[PDB]
Parts: sequence; C-alpha cells; structure tokens
Amino acid sequence: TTMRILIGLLVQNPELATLVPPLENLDENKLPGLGLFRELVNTCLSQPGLTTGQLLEHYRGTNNAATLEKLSMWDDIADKNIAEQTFTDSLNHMFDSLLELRQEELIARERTHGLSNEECLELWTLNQELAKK
Amino acid sequence: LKVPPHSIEAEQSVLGGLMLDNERWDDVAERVVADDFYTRPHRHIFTEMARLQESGSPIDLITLAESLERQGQLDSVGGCAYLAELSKNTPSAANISAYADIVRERAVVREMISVANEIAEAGFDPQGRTSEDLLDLAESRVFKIAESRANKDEGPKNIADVLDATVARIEQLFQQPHDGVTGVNTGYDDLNKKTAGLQPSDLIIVAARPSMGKTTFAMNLVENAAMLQDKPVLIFSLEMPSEQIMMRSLASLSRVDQTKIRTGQLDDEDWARISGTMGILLEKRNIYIDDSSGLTPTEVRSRARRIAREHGGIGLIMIDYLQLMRVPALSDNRTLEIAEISRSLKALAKELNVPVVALSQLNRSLEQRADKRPVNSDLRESGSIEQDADLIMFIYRDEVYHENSDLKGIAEIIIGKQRNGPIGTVRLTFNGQWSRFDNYAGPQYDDE
Amino acid sequence: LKVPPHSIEAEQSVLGGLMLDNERWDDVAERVVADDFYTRPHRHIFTEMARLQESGSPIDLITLAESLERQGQLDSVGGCAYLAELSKNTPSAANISAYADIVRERAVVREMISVANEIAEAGFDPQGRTSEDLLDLAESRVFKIAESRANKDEGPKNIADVLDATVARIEQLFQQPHDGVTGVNTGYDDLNKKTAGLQPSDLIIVAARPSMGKTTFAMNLVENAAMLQDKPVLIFSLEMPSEQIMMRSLASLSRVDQTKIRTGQLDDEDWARISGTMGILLEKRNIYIDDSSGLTPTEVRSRARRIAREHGGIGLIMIDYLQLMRVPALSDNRTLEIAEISRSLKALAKELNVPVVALSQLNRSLEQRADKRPVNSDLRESGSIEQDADLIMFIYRDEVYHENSDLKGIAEIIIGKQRNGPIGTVRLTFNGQWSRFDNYAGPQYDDE
DNA sequence: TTTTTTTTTTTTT
Ligand SMILES: Nc1ncnc2c1ncn2[C@@H]1O[C@H](COP(=O)(O)OP(=O)(O)O)[C@@H](O)[C@H]1O
Ligand SMILES: Nc1ncnc2c1ncn2[C@@H]1O[C@H](COP(=O)(O)OP(=O)(O)O)[C@@H](O)[C@H]1O
Ligand code: ALF
Ligand code: ALF
Ligand SMILES: [Mg+2]
Ligand SMILES: [Mg+2]
Repeated sequence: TTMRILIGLLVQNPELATLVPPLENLDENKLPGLGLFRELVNTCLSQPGLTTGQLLEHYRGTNNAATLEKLSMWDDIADKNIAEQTFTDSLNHMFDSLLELRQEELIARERTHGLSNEECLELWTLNQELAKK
Repeated sequence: LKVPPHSIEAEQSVLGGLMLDNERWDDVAERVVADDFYTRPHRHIFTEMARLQESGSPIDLITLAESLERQGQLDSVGGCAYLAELSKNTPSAANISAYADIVRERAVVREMISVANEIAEAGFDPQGRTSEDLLDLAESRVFKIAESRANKDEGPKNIADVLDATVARIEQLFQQPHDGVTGVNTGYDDLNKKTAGLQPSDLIIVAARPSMGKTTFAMNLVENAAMLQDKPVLIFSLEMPSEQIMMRSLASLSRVDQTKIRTGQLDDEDWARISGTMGILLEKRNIYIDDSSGLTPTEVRSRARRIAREHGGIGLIMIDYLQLMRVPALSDNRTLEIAEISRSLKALAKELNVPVVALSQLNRSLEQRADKRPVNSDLRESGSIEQDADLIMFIYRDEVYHENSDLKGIAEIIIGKQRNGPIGTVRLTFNGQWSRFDNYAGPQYDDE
Repeated sequence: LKVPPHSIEAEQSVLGGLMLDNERWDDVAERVVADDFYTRPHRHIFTEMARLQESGSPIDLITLAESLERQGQLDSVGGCAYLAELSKNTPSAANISAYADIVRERAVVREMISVANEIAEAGFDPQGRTSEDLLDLAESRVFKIAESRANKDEGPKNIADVLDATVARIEQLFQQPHDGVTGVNTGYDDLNKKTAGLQPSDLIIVAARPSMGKTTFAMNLVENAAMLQDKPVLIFSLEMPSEQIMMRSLASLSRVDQTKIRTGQLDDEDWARISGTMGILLEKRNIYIDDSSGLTPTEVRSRARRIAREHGGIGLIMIDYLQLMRVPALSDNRTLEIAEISRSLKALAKELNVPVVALSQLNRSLEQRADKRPVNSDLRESGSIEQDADLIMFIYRDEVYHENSDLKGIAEIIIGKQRNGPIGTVRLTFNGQWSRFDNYAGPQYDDE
C-alpha cells in the first residue's frame, strides 16, 4: 500500500514534510492512519529544521512509535531527490484517492435520487484527473 | 460450461477512450466495428457513437448521453454513472489501438467458434444434404473467414498498386540532388561511383585472408560515416577490446604512427594532433562500441533496437565478425548455425532499414591456386553467405604474396557481388603505419 | 524447513512498476529474468510480459489478463483480481532498478544454496564417482555461478567513456621511460624492436617443421623472461619430461656442450659453470614446470589460476605444443577440436592478462615447393590458429634444406603475422651444441 | 538408418 510508504519516507526524510499542503480540510478518517501524517507535518512546521532522530523523539511515549521505527528501517534509500520525487507523486496519488472517493459518493447519490445537469457535468470533469496521463 | 470469448474491459476502454480524443476515431473504426462486441449494450453505444460521428457531432459523454436519451436507449445502456464508469476504467487513450485490436481478435475467435458450431450442426444433421454439399459449406465458410480478415497478412498485390508506389519513390529521388550517393557516404569517391553508398536494408560483407586489413577497412568506413552524417553508428567488436579499436582510430584520424601511440613515445605535435581528434569526436558523439564476445543473433538485435529507439534511429552497424556469433540451439551443425546467423543479419537490416556491414573470413583453398585473388566461393563455412549478401567486397594486397610486386602499398577492393549494380575493382593506397586506406591518386588503370 | 532466501516485496514492486511504465523494460530485462522470480505466479506473469513486449505491444492489466488467459495461466497466477490488486499496491516505479537488483541477488544466493546441496548429496552418494570426479564437479559449479554473476558488464558504451579510458592508458605509458619494453622482454634486441616485447593478453604462436629449434627457442624466451622480471613463469611440457627440459636449459645457461651433460662426461670447469647456474636459478625460484600429458583446456586453466592466486599473478605461460591437448566432447571432428583449443587459450590469456606462448606445427605442403620458408596457411589442422593468433613467429634455418647455403649457423625468425605492428624477418645465430639462440652480431641485411 | 553440406590431411593418376 502507498500509505505505509508515506510515513517511511516521512520518518527517513523529515524535511519532506515541509512542502506538504494542509490536510485538515478533509476528514482524516477518509484514509487509514491519515491523521498521524497530518500530525507529523504540523509537528515539523512547529519546529522547522529538525533532525530525523528528534522527529521520532517527539513521540517517544506513544505506542505507535514502533510502527514509525519499522518504517524507518524499511525502504532505506540513500538518494534524497528520488525520495522527494516519490513523495511528491505519492501525494498526488492520495489527492487522486480523495477525488476517486468523492466521485464514488456522487455515483452513490445518483443511484439514490439521480443527478442534475450540473452534477453529471461535474462528474465528467472529475474523470480528467483520474486520466490525466 | 463454455463461455464464448470476449473482453468486457477492453470493450469498456475502447468506448471510454474515444470520448476524450476523437482523432483516433479512424483507427478504431477501420480496425473494429459494432458487430465485434459480445455485449449488446456496448453495440448500442458504438452504433450511437458512429451515428454521432457521421453527423459531425463531437464524440463525448454529453453528446452520447443526449443521443441515447433521445433514442431511449440510455436506460438500456445505463446512464450518466454507467457511461462515466466506461471512461473511468480506460487506462490510456493512446493504447486504444491495442484495445481495438483485442476486440477484433475476440470477435474473430467468436466468428470461428460460431462457424465451427454451424459446421457441427450441419454435419450432425444432413437435412437432405449429401457429403459433397457438406464439403462445399465447409469450404465456403473457411473462405469467408479468410475473406473477412481484410488482408492483415500482405497477400498477393495487384500490379497497379506496386507501380504507384515505385513511381512515387523514383520521383522523390529525382528532387533531392545528391548526385550519386543515394545511401551512406563511404568516403572514397571511387567506391561511391560503383556502390553509390551503402544502401539501407543491405547486408554488405567484407572478406579477406587474415591480416589483410579487414578490420582496418571497416573502421575507416565507420569513421567516414560518423563524420559525414548525424545518425548513431553501432560497432560490435567480438574480436578485439574497445581500447585497441580506439587506439587505431586515434592513429587513423590524427595520422600519427600507431606504434608511438601504442608505446607512448609521443612528441608535442603528436599530442596536438590527438587533442584535435579528441575534440571532434566528443563534439559529434554518435559512435557506440560493444566489445562483448560470443553474442547470439537475439542479443545483437535487442541491443541495436534499444540504440535506435533512444537516439531516433541508426545510420550504420558493423559486426566483427560473422563467424564469431553463436546460435546455441544449432550447435551440432556448424553449416546450419552459419546459415541461421546470416539470415538473422539480413532480417535485422530490413527491420531497422539500415545497412549492416558484417566481416567474414576466407577458406584456405585460395592459397593452393596460382592466382590468389578471392572469389565468391571462398567464404569460410559459407552456405548462404554468398546468397544472402547484396554486396561483397574483397580486400587484396598483392605485395603480401609477391615481394617484387609493382603494387607496393596499393590495395584492391574487388567487388565480387552486387545485386543491383555493376562489379569491378577499386585501388586504394594502404598506409598501415597510420592504419588507414587512402584514395589512390595515381593514374587510373582500366579494369578488365 | 529452512526458509530459502527470497524477497516477495521486491518482486511485487518490480512487476507493478513495469505495469505502470514501459520505458524501463530495458532496465529490468538486463537485471532480471523470468527464472529469477520465486513464486511461479510471478514467473508466469513475467513470461507473458516479455512475450507482449517482444511483440511490440503496450503493457497493461487488460492486455496481460487476456494474454495469460490465452495460455490458461490466468487462474494459476491467482485471477484478474490479483493483478488488479498488484497494480493498485504499486505507487510508482522510481526505484525499480534497486528492486530488480535485490531480486537478482536472491536468485543467485538461492542458486548458490542449490549447488551446495548438490555437491553435498553427491559426496554422500558417490555412485562410483572418485574423488577427482567430485573435485571437478565442485570446481565446475563454483565457476558456473561465478560466470553468472559476471554478466553485468556487457552493454554498448558511448565514445566519451571509451576515449577517457584510452587516453588515460596512453598517459600512463608516456610517464614510464621503459624505452620500447612495453611487455615482457624477449631478450633479443632486434625482436624487441619489431614487437616491443610480448604483450599481455596476447596469443603468440611459434611454428616450424619437426626438429627446427621450436622447443629450443621457446625455452630461451622462458629463461630470458624469468631473469628479467620477478613474476612466476609457468611451463606446460606435454611432449618431453621435465628432466630433459631441465637438462637442455642447464646447458644453455651455463654454455656447456649438452652432450657432456647428457652422458655425464663433465670436467671441473664444467662443474664450476653448472654450480653457478644452479645458484642463480635457486635464488629467484620463479619457474614452474608441468609435464602431464594430454591435458584438456579446463585443466590448463585450473592449474594456471592456482599458481596465479598463490604467488600473485603470472608473468608468462608456455605450452608445448598446441595440437597435443584434448577436448573429449569434440573427439570426432578434429578441426573443431583444434578450433576449441585455440579459442580457450586466447580466452585464458585475456582472463589472467598474461602473454600465452603456444607452439604449433606445420604442414607437409611446405616441402613440395621450390621455396621452403613457412607461410601462415601451413599451420597444421589450423582451423583458426592463424586467425586467433595476435603474433606468429616462424623458425627457418636454410642450412637444413640447402647443404651449400651461405647462411650456415644462422636462423631466421619470420614474423608471419602481427595484428598491431609491422612484419619482417630477424636473424639469430643457432648454437645447437648449447641449445641456444644468440642475437646475430654479424652484418645486418635489409629486409625486403 | 539414410541423405545432405562443410573442413582438414594423406595417397595415387
Ligand atoms: N605499425 C604498423 N606498421 C605497418 N603495418 C601495420 C602496423 N600496424 C598494423 N599493421 C598491419 O595492418 C594489417 C591489418 O590488420 P587487421 O586489420 O587486424 O587484419 P584483419 O583484421 O583483417 O585480421 C596487418 O597485416 C598488420 O601487419
Ligand atoms: N648436441 C647437439 N649438437 C648439434 N645439434 C643438436 C644437439 N642437440 C640438439 N641439436 C639439434 O637441435 C634441434 C632442435 O631440437 P628441438 O628444438 O627439440 O626440435 P623441435 O623444434 O621439434 O622441438 C634438433 O633438430 C637437433 O638436431
Ligand atoms: F587478425 Al584477423 F581477421 F585475421 F582480425
Ligand atoms: F621434436 Al618436435 F616438434 F619435431 F618437438
Ligand atoms: Mg580483424
Ligand atoms: Mg619440441
């Protein structure tokens, strides 16, 4: 899954969190374990320029630290630019998931009571992102 | 139970793709039709799509939904959600050709299966039909299957089509004023008069006895081609390391005694020349060397394809030499192995539309004759080397055999075969010290 | 049940990325193969992926699903759901190269374990196999795995890379003031001038008619090389016993009539000379002699490597002579057997980076001519002897053929071939009594 | 078991 890889990239490269757009605009329950990712970004933004060890030290007393440590150990990539590119395209993938979930809901509402011209027109516009390539 | 073949997902993709880009409409239309689908609603959608296209309406979700709603088939095919899902599962519109090709294949198989069922039905119940009639129906059905293909296999072609293509080729050759060199420039004007350059899709061959200049001449052709065009040239050196080849090239281009280069006893001027040569080569950067040993025909084709794909095509490829390649499948019979290699090299040239220069060795029977110039039937192990080749050039240096020869340092390029063109001899000065063949400026001796 | 070493996660990443992108197929094709994958389902998918790619078709879930369905492997791999699941799980394909490498590493390690199991099983059940059979089997497998791990270097290289390496080497030789001694020092002034010593990675050939001075000249090269360097020199005397070889060399170095040594009729002064020679030889101790008969090319390679590994490299190798080696597999076709021997010797020279001097023999056709100087095409059974050799030296003593010859006691070394360098003739003085060739101090005659 | 094509060495007219 692309969720576990995100935190692994997050923990191994803390500075990547700096360029992460806000996520509070969306319900964290939409993705599994999404709230923690947003927790890390604000934590990084709380003290910009933080060491990798310090980032994990922020949650020393928490139980989820074990998952963070395992992800740090897994997928160790010496190159930094590649990791940044992987994080960036991954962040796009999550945005695709959000739009994908939205259109699935909009399909569900269509079955409930149908849709108007604006709604189906908006759905049509919602397929370009899922087929941008 | 047996389910007739079909690809619902491919049917979804072809329907989905065209709604974004309609430029590929002809590609889908010519390849497949609404009869190819296995699901009826998809047939309805495509029939509507074709109608809208014929009416000039752009192919899109809104137009399709409007047409279906007006015709009342929207409910049968689904709706906004169903049609939206159609485009949702499309991986990429550019691939639509493969999806269309898949759909055609599924329809063809379904057509064949139906024919088989029809044949079985007719056979089981004669219904008053005699044995001969049953044969006729099978023949007619088989012919229809071979007829519905719409070529796809390059069957016999009428002469009117061939004439139109050939005359077009001649007319365009007229416009470009190359004046003799239709193919790659060899670099030796006396050689261009006969060969007219190295034509694409050719299997050229350079043969001679050991230490006659076979690799020295081929490298001169490669150097001249690289400096006289812009496409990459690929070298397969199965006999020598890349360093030795480059040491010769520096000696040839910079005209410095290759003994000094190999030994390191270079002066200031020699360093100046070599620096000049290095600058030129690094400015172009269109020569690739692969010194791996014992390559099979498959490895040669794969590597050449990659270079062509990455750099926009090849201009020439050289192999050194033919007999060192291996075909592990055919290792018990050396004659079959060599025939397979030669066929593969000819096929590769056609595929990439590039001239292939493959060197070859010669038999020892040449050395038992009073006259020691090579002939076509001297190529070593050569079952089909003489038959597949379109041009064969032999290198002969008379000074090697007769010490008191008058042709001291005058090599001869004997053209032993040329499918489309004359044959003859060309004389070139041989400067071994520089590892070079030069134009023979001396008086021209008429060839007999 | 010890867990075999494998990594499913790397395989899943590789397969998913290839689904995402098609431009990296080459990146993985070189690195991994279908056999590399652990689980059979992955092996089936890769085989189908390769079949689609070599067909020049796009790679996608729909195409793969149909292709696997065609062969009936769709259900076996796990159904279309598994492929859809795998495509879903893969974010991108940036680090596929690393994933490809680990997958390659796992297979090699698994290959290593299997070989270890096979050797252990064979030892437990010899099935009549002797210790030699087991040792040869163990050596063969370790070599095979070693070769397998050494296939990565292959691939065409640009000219910028080759130019940098070549110029670097030329700079090195320029710094060293060796003054013509680039390889091993032959010990003769004229020979060094025409060849610049014996170069590493070469296959030199010494040929002549029976009883011409062929083993006498080769031993002189071995002696002179041994005293002019510090690396071991290895000798393979398939013809004569080591005692007879040492008897000759003790006569040549000490300049004592070898008849006296052979029959033991020496004097005090002769005993003084032999004592001096023995002291010098034992001071260096860098000559090894192997007089086993009928060795195969594998045995020659195996023994050469052991010497190189123990003493840190070999400075020269001598084989006496080429046609006495054996290749049991090609025991029917003599011509192919000799061709395989020549190919192996050249490969051995390249691997160790050492000059390999191999003696050969000439044909009887030479003796039916008016002129009896050797030529290249006289090498016996020479399928490829004259083709692979980088340098060929013939020994000619006119005295043997013309009893009134003015060239009494003078030997001609005829350089019949030299891939990188000129050719010509060199004259030495032959002292049969001492089994020695001395550089010719008499008047020098120009070479035509 | 038979037919084919390529190498290399000998002996005879
Ligand atoms: N420095 C030199 N001076 C004179 N001749 C040379 C020199 N270097 C190489 N040659 C000659 O160039 C000839 C061609 O070599 P090469 O192209 O390797 O032959 P092939 O590739 O046909 O076996 C050889 O016969 C060799 O004698
Ligand atoms: N004591 C001697 N006096 C004169 N000639 C000798 C003496 N010992 C050896 N020779 C000659 O040295 C020649 C070279 O022998 P050798 O190198 O073994 O021949 P091959 O080239 O077959 O190895 C022989 O032909 C022999 O006549
Ligand atoms: F030495 Al060659 F062809 F005989 F390269
Ligand atoms: F005695 Al020989 F070749 F004739 F070693
Ligand atoms: Mg060559
Ligand atoms: Mg001998």
